Amino acid sequence: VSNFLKDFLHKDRDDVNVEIVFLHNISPNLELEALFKRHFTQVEFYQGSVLNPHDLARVKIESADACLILANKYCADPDAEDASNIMRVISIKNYHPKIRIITQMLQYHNKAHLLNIPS
Amino acid sequence: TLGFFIASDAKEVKRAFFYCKACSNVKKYDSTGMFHWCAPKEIEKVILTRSEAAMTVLSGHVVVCIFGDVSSALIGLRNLVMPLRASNFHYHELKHIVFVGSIEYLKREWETLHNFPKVSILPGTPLSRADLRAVNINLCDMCVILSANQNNIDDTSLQDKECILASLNIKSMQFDTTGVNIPIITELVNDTNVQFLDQDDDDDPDTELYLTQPFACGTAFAVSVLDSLMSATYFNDNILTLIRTLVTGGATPELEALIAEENALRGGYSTPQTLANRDRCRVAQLALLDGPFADLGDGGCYGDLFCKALKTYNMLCFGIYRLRDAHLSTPSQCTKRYVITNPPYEFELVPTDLIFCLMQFD
Amino acid sequence: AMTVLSGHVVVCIFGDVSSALIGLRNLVMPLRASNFHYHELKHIVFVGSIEYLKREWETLHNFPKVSILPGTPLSRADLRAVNINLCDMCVILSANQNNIDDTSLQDKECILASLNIKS
Ligand SMILES: [Ca+2]
Ligand SMILES: [Ca+2]
Ligand SMILES: [Mg+2]
Repeated sequence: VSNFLKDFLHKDRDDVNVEIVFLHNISPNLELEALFKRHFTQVEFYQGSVLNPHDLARVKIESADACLILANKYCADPDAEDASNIMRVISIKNYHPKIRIITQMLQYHNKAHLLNIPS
Repeated sequence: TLGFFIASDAKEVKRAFFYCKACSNVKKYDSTGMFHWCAPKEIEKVILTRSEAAMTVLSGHVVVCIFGDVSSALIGLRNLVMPLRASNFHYHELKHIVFVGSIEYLKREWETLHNFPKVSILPGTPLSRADLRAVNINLCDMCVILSANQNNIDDTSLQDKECILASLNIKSMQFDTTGVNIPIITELVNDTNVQFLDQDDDDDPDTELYLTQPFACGTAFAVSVLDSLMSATYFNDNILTLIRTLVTGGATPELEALIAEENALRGGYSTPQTLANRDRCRVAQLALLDGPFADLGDGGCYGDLFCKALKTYNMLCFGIYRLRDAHLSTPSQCTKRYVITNPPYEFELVPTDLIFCLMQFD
Repeated sequence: AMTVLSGHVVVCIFGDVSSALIGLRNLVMPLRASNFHYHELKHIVFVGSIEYLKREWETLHNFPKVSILPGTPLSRADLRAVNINLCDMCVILSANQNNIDDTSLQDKECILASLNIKS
């Protein structure tokens, strides 16, 4: 989140005004809460699961401009997290198909599975 | 005699006995005459490569996609193949079966399937779109997606990952039509994954499995719906035997004795009582647009069809495979059909409609 | 099925590649003592997995009347083939008597095989 908020809210862009909503099932520790207090007007957090469509309804995913899926690039099993992030794309496209999803894949064949999704 | 009925209640079927109005040497079948049977083949005789499967035209066939491995538990595919080889079908009326999956898992299982006529094997992957184009997946009568890895994965998030990905992969292919109309049945483990199988339905995690759309249209089937069979078997012990005749193609306990002894379906020589075994009925569907009762679909009554088909052809009728948008105002292109079981006598009959029925073997 | 065996000994074995060696020479050697005549010996047939018997056969391979049927003790067909009704003793052992950690079904195979012959 720190590296994301550095590259996203950088002053070298124009006067951006999008808000950043986060969605994670694990509750944040005290350092993440201090980071969200450092960005009190630009960043909101909401604890939930992206697979559960009630939590997608909570973050207003139907009116969001885009949805971003960060990956754990140092995971122990790359096919496992590629499977999990593919499941996240399936869930968001199951709720709202007309959204723009940006994601990260760790192999190329798991990227090839994403084009088979009907949305 | 005992009458097996279908009604909404138990005091309704109390009126089933409260009525007076007063007061030639070849082995074409098994040793019992219940299934078809052929010579025990070698596994190379049924393995096709992708070019060989591309050459053989397969229409009206069944494609069984399998996500197997060396380490996964055995599914027991004989219980899938055996109801599709029952002797109340003619040999031309059988459906070809092609298994698309890893050849290692099929090697572990083929010694039970190797006495059936029209079985093929393509050693590939269900997610590979090339192999599904080779087996002509647009022309199949059913595509069945199973997984043997339904018990050894400990993630509880992506147990049904492969089956959902394969379902959406077939749902997004295109031919020279789109692959959203291919009839797919996928088996699930966690019933909460049933929301990912369809796009246009309104998903909800608190709806039960029986009320969801892709279950009601008969495209999903989890084993959790068979939990009611324990109480069903206790209250009437003949129900489970009625099911196993209806479902496994008439598995009488003579074959249970045979598999207790030899654990192998053995062929037999044709006797006239063996041919008397073939008089089981067959469940089938009926198109309401060209047949002998095609005129009745002008908003008629379903019970008129019931009495007419039972008088003429001696064929029962469970219910209606009604289109999902056949009751809507605007004409859509959704070819998804849901299931109505035992409609009343005065039920209206849309012309574009399918009828669940039990057909005799003449 | 062709070889008629009467008054013989059928040794059913629930073995594997990984299970520990039973030491079947100590079972065969008292049945090959020289105070029996060669016609008074009892034929011995091992019904089990051929892998486990492959691990053990280099100690048994100098005895006269030993046979091996590579099958399963629970399979009723193999027990009918070795004429289990005519044997003088049927011995049910298991090499998996030390590596199972369930403490509920250690003797599952032996009890099932005993009831299978009993029915
Ligand atoms: Ca009811
Ligand atoms: Ca859905
Ligand atoms: Mg705000």
